[PDB]
Amino acid sequence: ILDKIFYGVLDQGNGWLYVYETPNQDATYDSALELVGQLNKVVDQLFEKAS
Amino acid sequence: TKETVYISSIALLKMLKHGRAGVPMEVMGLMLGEFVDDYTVNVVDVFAMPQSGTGVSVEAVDDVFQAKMMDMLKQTGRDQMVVGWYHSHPGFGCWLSSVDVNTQKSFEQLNSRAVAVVVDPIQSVKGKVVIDAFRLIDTGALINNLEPRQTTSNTGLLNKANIQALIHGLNRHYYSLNIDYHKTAKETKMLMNLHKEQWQSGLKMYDYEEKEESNLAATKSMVKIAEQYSKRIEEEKELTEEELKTRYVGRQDPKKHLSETADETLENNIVSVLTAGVNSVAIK
Amino acid sequence: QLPYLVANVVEVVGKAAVVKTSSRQTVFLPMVGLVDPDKLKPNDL
Amino acid sequence: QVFDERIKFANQLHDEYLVSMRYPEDKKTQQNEK
Amino acid sequence: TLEPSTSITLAERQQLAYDLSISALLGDKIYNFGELLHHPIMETIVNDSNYDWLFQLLNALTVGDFDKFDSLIKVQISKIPILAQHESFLRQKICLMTLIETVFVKNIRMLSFEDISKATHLPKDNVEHLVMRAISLGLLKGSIDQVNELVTISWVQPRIISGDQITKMKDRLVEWNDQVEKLGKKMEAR
Amino acid sequence: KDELRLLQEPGSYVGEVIKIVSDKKVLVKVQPEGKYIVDVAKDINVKDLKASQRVCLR
Amino acid sequence: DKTENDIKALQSIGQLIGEVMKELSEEKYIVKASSGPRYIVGVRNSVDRSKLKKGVRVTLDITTLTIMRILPRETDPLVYNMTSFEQGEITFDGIGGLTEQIRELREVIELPLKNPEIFQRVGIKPPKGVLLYGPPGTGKTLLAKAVAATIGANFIFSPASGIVDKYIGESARIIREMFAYAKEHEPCIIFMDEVDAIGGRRFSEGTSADREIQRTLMELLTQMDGFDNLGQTKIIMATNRPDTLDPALLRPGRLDRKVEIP
Amino acid sequence: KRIQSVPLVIGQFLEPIDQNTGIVSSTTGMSYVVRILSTLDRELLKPSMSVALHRHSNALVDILPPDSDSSISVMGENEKPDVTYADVGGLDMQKQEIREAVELPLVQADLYEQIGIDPPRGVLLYGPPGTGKTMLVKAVANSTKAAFIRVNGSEFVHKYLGEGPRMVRDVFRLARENAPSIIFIDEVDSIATKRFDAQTGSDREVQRILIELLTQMDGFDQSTNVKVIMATNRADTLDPALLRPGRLDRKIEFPSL
Amino acid sequence: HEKVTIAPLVLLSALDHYERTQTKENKRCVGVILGDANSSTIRVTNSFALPFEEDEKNSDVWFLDHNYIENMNEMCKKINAKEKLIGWYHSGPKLRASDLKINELFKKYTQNNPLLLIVDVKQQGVGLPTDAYVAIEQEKTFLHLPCTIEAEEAEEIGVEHLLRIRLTNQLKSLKGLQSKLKDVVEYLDKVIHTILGKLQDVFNLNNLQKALTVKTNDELMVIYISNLVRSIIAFDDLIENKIQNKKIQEQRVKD
Repeated sequence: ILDKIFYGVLDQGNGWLYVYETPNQDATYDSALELVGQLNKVVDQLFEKAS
Repeated sequence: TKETVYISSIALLKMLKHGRAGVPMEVMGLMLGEFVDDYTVNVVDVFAMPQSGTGVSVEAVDDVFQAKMMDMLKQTGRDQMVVGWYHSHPGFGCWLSSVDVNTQKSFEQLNSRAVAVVVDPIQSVKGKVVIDAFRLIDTGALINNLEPRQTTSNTGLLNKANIQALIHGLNRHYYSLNIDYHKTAKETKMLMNLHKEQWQSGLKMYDYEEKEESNLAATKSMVKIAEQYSKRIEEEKELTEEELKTRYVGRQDPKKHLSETADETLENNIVSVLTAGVNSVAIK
Repeated sequence: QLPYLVANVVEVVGKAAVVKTSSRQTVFLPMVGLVDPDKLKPNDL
Repeated sequence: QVFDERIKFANQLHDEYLVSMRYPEDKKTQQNEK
Repeated sequence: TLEPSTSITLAERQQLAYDLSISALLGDKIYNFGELLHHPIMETIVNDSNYDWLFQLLNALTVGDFDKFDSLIKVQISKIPILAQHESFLRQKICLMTLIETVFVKNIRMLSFEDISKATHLPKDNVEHLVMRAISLGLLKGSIDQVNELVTISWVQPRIISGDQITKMKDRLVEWNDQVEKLGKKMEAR
Repeated sequence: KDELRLLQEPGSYVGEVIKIVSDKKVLVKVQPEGKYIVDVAKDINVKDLKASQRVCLR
Repeated sequence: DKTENDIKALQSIGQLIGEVMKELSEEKYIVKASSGPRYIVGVRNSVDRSKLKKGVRVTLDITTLTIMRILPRETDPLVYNMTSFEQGEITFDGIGGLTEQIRELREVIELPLKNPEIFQRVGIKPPKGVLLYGPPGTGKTLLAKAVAATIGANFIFSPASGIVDKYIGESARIIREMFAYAKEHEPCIIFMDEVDAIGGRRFSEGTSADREIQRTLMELLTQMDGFDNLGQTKIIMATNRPDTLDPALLRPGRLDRKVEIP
Repeated sequence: KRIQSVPLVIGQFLEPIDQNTGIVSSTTGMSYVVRILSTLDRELLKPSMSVALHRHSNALVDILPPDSDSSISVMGENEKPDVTYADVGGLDMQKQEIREAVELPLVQADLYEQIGIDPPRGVLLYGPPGTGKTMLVKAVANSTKAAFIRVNGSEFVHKYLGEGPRMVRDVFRLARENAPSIIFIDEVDSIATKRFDAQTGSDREVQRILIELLTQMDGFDQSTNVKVIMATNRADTLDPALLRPGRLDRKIEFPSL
Repeated sequence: HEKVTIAPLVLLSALDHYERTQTKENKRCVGVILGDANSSTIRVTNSFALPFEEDEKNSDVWFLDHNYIENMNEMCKKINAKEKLIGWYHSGPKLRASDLKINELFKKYTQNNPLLLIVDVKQQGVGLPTDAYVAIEQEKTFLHLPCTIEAEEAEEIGVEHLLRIRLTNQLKSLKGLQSKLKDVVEYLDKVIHTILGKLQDVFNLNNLQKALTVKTNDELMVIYISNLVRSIIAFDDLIENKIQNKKIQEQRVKD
């Protein structure tokens, strides 16, 4: 499971098992990676060229 | 003086459709109406004419066919005097009709109000709807009734007038082309209810409901991938100039992805909020 | 049309005819009733 | 509930800004330029 | 109903009604035994001499007792189990039409196996197999739940019945007009 | 407004000026066609046109 | 009544004809008109994107520049320079005496064209080319028309004398269109003749006065080993001796079978 | 909608004049001044390329790719070959030499920058065809996900003059814009053979095919926009540019033992 | 069923013929449609009005001339050979013995089923002044067919020269619900079952909806993700104006 071969988790207390899907998430925060890069550079140029 | 033709919404669509078959092929039709000279001019209804071996010509007018139509056009009261003819030709810079030259001279003897209309585009219309007519002045435009008192006349400045090949004399004897369209009370409400920009009606409750929320099968499907498309469009152009100077030689690059992804997002939000906004009352 | 144009038929699919005129322009049109498949041949008017 | 508030938070800086562009531009365009 | 065509005497109308009676006994298609009552069939024939079979089975759907109808008939039609099997589908069918709006005004859809047990004269364990045969024959479309004992169907063949049915039908359309006065008037002010 | 003027373009080819005529009309050689004499514009001098001069012809 | 229908047929409007040079997109194709240079047109109606692709002959609209209908690809006449006939002609009586080689010929030709599962369970790839060589005029014509008669596929005769010329051109366009004809009609088999004239190995497989010879030898190899081969059509060549054929075509993958005509 | 719509024609761009103004050349033989697209200005406008125009109004539409498809000098191209990579054993001697000269410069080439050398622009093959040559190179393009173009020694051979060098330049023009491209050359000794005698008429192209083939290699600097793989069947000595490590790096000789 | 596509030129010319004849409310106008009925979508490429006389007080009084039909059909053969008679239209909201008996009269000259059209000259309510109706027997039963308005390329462009979102769909959707409220009321007083059988069938079409509550919040989740992109639209305008502001402060300096 730690090698990302079989996807699933067990139950030690009751001896049960659970269902675990492969994808853990979607692509959302990735779109913010481009916005944070422009606001940490261009914005610095906005104040310097104006002053 | 001259005559200002006033084609309504009914006559313009009929005279055009008759000449929309083929680029090289030429056809002809007959115009009917009741008016008086001294400006004003109307057209009631039109119908196409059969094509002879000469195509468009003066001998192509069938007096047998024309007499039978005027009897069949009397049932609805649209039968009137002959106000002219309309033809179909590919069009040129001057003398759009490749055959008719002096044929109007024989038309002026029958009716002095008769004109010859030629449709230049032949399904080339870009929305301007430019049609050409003709009237024989014969000897005139010197010490006589003054035509250019009405609208858009005395043209020919330098070498550029209309098509720019006609300049002053236009086709023959400076016929002083004047064309205007009008809409009556019935033509106003009918056209706006049929064709204005695009006709979505009759679906009005499903108009934007079926085209969007019910079309979600594949339209916006996988919105998470649709948002990924807006990411690649922005990341491409935003990467160009981060220094606010001249590097990659561009100007509107930051505004290219701005307007494209703005209308897409505006459509993504309106469709999504109206999914449950219709309120079909599902309950349980 | 009484001034007929000279043309050479390349192929007389079944009801469609392929003719190439002297203008170096080939057109695709279905066969009409005034012509016959044996009447359309090269070296013919 | 937080998502709907953060939509207007971004628009808060929009109305306090676009007005500030034309604010100086009056006296800029009124002066004679070479 | 055809006046000019099919002109027969009075004796042949009851003989044709006998064929109409035995036609609906072995199947539930095209409404039920009460469909021929609205048509001038049962009202045009006598109520005795075993011509009332179509009338007694209409009220037997709400009562839900086979012994009451079996006592008024003979051994000929009571020996075929198809008549007893396909009659239970129509008894629950009335309860199946209650899933939209009948009693509950909140349009809550729930079906308990104990309510249809006394109505269809069938035990609780055989309820799962009764609805299963309905989907196989194409009678009803939907899904069932054995764990929670819940049944949800799309539609069967909604009947021509009236009165309290059409009264509740208008109330559901009021909620459509209520949104015009609630949600509709708010969008007009925007 | 700039679109409507540029929507209909009659087209213009490229030609080379050959010689000038005392009639205020200049000879221009056309590569696909051949030498053809045109009329000079109002902002273009006919005397300033020399041999092998690239100009635009409508 | 037949006269009126013939008069109504004169009012119909025909269109032009062309061939797709390149596929730009699904709704836009780059074509070449027969009345002028290359054009780019659209689609009109009844357009099947599966049967219409780059190279498929189309009916071009003279007015709006659209594709009205769909037609098979034809450039050079395929019924004149190439001999095409329905099934075969010569029966198996004239090829008698070769039955030992005929049964082996049917297993490598007739069987894979009908039931490909024969070699699939064995694991061997079906042979593409089969060389029938012998004395001139002896067994070349008989064995050619007998294969198409017993199998039922059409008889395609493409002599090698109609490719290599001293005239400029006439190299690739014949093999490409021959591959296109066998692609449209699956039940077909291609036959050739006089391969010894278009062959020879030179030395380094270069070209000295070989301009039409080498372009033909290399193109025949790229058709079978390319991305698209003929699975329903087998290539047959007829010559005197295999020594007159390019060793590049003699390698496995192109010519897997050699049958000698005694 | 008025710029493109249904009607479209083929043209060749020549020189611009002003913004949204340029001089082009159509296929009819008559040049006209069209309206350059508002998107194309300078950096996006190529000096000479085949483009798309309007039938009547004559306005610029789109930039067409340098398609090499024609009726003369046709060079075959395979799209997504179905041959499985490493489907034939005994290639460990060759397969080890292929990865470093193919897989590394097309994928791991950033490692060559850490070394300080340019990646190999090609590799030579020596041996009888059919073994690790024909079907093998088609399977290598699968792992690299590159366009596989077939340019042989006996191809583009015709009696016409001038199309030989013209077609080779158009292929490199397309292979320069598209990085994932591979060009395999079978029987290179056909092209490598030079002129030892005067052929008088109709053969001028023996030397002409070496001009453009060596211009894309020795003409410019060392960079790989395409994989040029040559294969030698049997040759004694042919080395116009071929031997020495000027551009080509590895020479693969198929063991005969 | 089938479909019907009527060009706007047919309906525009059909209304003016009602005015040309000066027909009052006591009479109605009848005309013939021309087109191609062979396909599944019936299209009307031509029409002409007929001098139809009728008495409103007597359903047995009607006047239909068949001689004008034979002559007009022969005249159209020299105009367009692809145009044939696919049926006949008529005016007025009411369907009476005059319009039902003449349906078989045009059937003699019409190969396929004549297409019936009720033309509203006053254009009362919603859209579609003319509805598509087909004749079928089980008593005459007229079934409604979908009526779409579609024209040619130059036809739609030519009309635009003559005349040269969210709230729109909501206001049009509420009018449909109000028309249904009056639909059940007007039908209830008429009986005191066939239409109600189809209505009660489509009414049923949170046991299974317990997991269907999340899908409402899933779309609202993307809306905020879209608003994040929508905010970026104005975040560049926030940067775009400072691109000017740096040049704005360099103006007074040069003056």
